[PDB]
Amino acid sequence: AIQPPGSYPNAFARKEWYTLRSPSIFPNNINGKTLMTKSAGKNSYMNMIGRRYDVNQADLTGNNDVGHRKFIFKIGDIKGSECVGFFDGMELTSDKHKAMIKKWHTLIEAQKDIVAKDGSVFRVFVMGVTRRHPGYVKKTCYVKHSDEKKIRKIMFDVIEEELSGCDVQKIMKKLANETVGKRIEELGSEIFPLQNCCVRKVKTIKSHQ
Amino acid sequence: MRRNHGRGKKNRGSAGSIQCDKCGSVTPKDKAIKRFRIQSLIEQASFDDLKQATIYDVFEVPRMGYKSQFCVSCACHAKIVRVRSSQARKIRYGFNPNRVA
Amino acid sequence: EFFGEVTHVLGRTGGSGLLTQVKMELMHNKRTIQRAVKGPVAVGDIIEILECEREHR
Amino acid sequence: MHFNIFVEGEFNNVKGVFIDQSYPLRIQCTNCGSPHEKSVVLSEDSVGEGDFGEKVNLGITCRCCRRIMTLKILKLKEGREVKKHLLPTNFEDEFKEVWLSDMQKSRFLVSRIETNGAEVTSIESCILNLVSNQDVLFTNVNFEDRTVAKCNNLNMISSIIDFSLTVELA
Amino acid sequence: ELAAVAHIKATKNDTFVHITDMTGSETIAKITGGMRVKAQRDEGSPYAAMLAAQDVATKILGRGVKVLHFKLRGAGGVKPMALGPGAQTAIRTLIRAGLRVGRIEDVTPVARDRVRKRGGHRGRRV
RNA sequence: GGUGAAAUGCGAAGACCCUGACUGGACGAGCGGAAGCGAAGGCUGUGCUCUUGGACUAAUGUUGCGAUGAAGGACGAAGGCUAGAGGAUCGAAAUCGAUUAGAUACCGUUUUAGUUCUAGCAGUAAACGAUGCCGACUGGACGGGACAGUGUGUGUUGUCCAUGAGAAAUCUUGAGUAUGCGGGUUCUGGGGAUAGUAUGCUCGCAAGAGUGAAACUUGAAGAGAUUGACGGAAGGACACCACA
Ligand SMILES: [Zn+2]
Repeated sequence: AIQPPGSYPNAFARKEWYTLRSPSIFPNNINGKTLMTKSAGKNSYMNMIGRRYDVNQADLTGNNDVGHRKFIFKIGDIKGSECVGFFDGMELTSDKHKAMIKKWHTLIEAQKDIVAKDGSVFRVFVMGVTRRHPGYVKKTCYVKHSDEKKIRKIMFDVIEEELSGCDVQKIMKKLANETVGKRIEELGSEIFPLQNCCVRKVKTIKSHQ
Repeated sequence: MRRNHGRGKKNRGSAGSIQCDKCGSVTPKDKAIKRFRIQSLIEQASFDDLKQATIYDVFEVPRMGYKSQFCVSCACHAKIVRVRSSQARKIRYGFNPNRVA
Repeated sequence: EFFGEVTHVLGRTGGSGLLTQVKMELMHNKRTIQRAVKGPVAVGDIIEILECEREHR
Repeated sequence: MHFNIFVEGEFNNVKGVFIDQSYPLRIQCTNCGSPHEKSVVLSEDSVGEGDFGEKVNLGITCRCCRRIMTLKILKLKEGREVKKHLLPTNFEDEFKEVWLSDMQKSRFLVSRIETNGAEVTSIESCILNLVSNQDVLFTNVNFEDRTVAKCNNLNMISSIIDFSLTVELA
Repeated sequence: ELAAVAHIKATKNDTFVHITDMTGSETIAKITGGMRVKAQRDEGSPYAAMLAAQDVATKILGRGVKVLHFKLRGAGGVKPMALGPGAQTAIRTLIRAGLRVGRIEDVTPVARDRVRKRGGHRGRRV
């Protein structure tokens, strides 16, 4: 109590609890509760539409070697006493992201848009680092500038022949198996050996759902 | 005093500047003192109580890396870097990126 | 309560040389463990505990 | 952090009060919680020095927190708090001099302290002075342990019931 | 059980202990060490972060919360970005009151091309 | 919130903190280095386009068309000035609050010109490797960057050791090649201070830049290194006239 006693001038019990449910692709569909302040009688609950939450991929699908990835959902409907989410994004956790950048190596990055089947638009960011072969004795491992411009062209083609006009139910299937990070690492390693190729992040620019 | 003249710059005119992390003064990037560290996200005198609190059967505590950047006055005062004798001034220490683990 | 017998004297590291680091060896189930004590300890001594879950280093 | 000293109770035929600016108290260290195990005396003629060399009244080194702690007395500047008065005397202009605070909220303001690093939590005693409603001054009024001061101006009774001293943050 | 999130901001001054929903849009408790002391110098010390994480413990522990996912931060931006002293002592005080622990993360704000900050060409000469 | 610690100042018309949407200027982190490019000043997001350089590789063309360079010309950090546009952050000047013997200062609060873009003027820097340009000749060791070959070569470049040089500190494609003194061709200095000041002239909207004295004064001013004394300097040992 920093201030003197007077110088400058139960509602929790009358609240509600709902349940957040994610898309049925992942086994673990139920992910927690969410409150709601009952503003008025017959309160329009369009104040609860637009909220946004994330869950770790090691919790949607019980498994431990994929706990470095997240999915981000956005509320879009209420059914009784239960909320529903829609796919909204994806990212890596900041501690795992930092561990891929290395002193004395090159970092290549690209980005691109795609269009789903219903018309929703997404931006996709991709990543990669150079690799040392098994008899390396120099201090640096750097690619020439004209050869990063060739690997970047390849990254634009892999992004758009897999993630293109196609339903959103399977765009969440190949973002969970690392399908895009594995094509980049063989088509691209014929110009220079690479490592740590992955999708870095996904944004929603304009959704329909 | 030094054959560097105090900074690692060769065969270029200008080299870009930064603002010090403690006082905020403007310095060349090749002259600043730079340090890298990896710290655990949770303190080490707290690991036992965290093994009974966890709900998952397998947990890894995270680690983050931090690069710092100071000026000559702020690194000398903070004892990040000390006065050396005439001959010991010439010793450089590195990292060796080809170490096995 | 529990017990343990000191078997190595690592060093004296206190604010003013007050505490002394040590390496105990619990006896109800053998487990080396680090620990900081306060009195004049020697080797072979057996100290008490009332909870064995910290290592201090 | 500034503190204020007050006198409370119901006043009967009183006009003003004033301490002599020297009294014991009890402190305790911020950042620690540990309290000082003695009662220190905070006079106004004492001298000291802080960390930057400023001139304070008292200086203590907090044992746990391991720093210096300072206290010093302010004077209740004379334009808004003390409101100079006079009193009677012999036939030529003696007119004894006194300063007396104002009874704002059923209590009188008597002192003001400025503190760094420490914190006052109580005050033990003082030297009280009473001023009658008209002109007579009682000095060193021996207050009871039962908290009722009382003195007589040869006929009448000026007295204070429910007497106590407090310390409020300002 | 029932899980909530704990946003914990800890800098050189004044740790925060703020507990919210899973969406993050509904507050269940919010007590900052700094409304536990009377000296401005000690709003951000480890003793005031323990007085603050004990009130938040008893309150939400009766409001039904059982599990906590953490999100830590410094000050980021053009300010110094590293956790302060009263960070680690608010986490250890909630783990003992009885709560369990989920995921842990660091969410400090990162300037990727900043603005100019205080001091000038010579810095703050104290 | 910020401080060694606080004060002015902001907060119940709901601050700070957590969340859904937007707007605007500026900037281009990490990767980022004794790595690259440009005449120098300088230049780090991605994709297009118009322009540019040096090296390398070769039985291509030409045939001495070259080196240096008072006078002349173009470019040139930051601040400043003239017009329009713009306005996030920071911030001279002004202003209060502290500190102080006093602070028109260091530290802080309120608040500006400026900081950005387009079109120009101006012409200065510890514009520094404090290190003219071109040509001949000269030991080792460990590297980098480009091209070409195949176990090496040419152009560039970083570190470390001799010989040699130097007043020394130090220098290694030069600060080496003998007072054993001459390869071609320029500029600048001639004890200190007066003083880059007066005056004339040329240029500029101005602020100023370029060129540039004397009377009078005076025995040293200066470079590099040696041993001491001192530091509101850093370490390593110690001591119940130090702590625990
Ligand atoms: Zn600094």
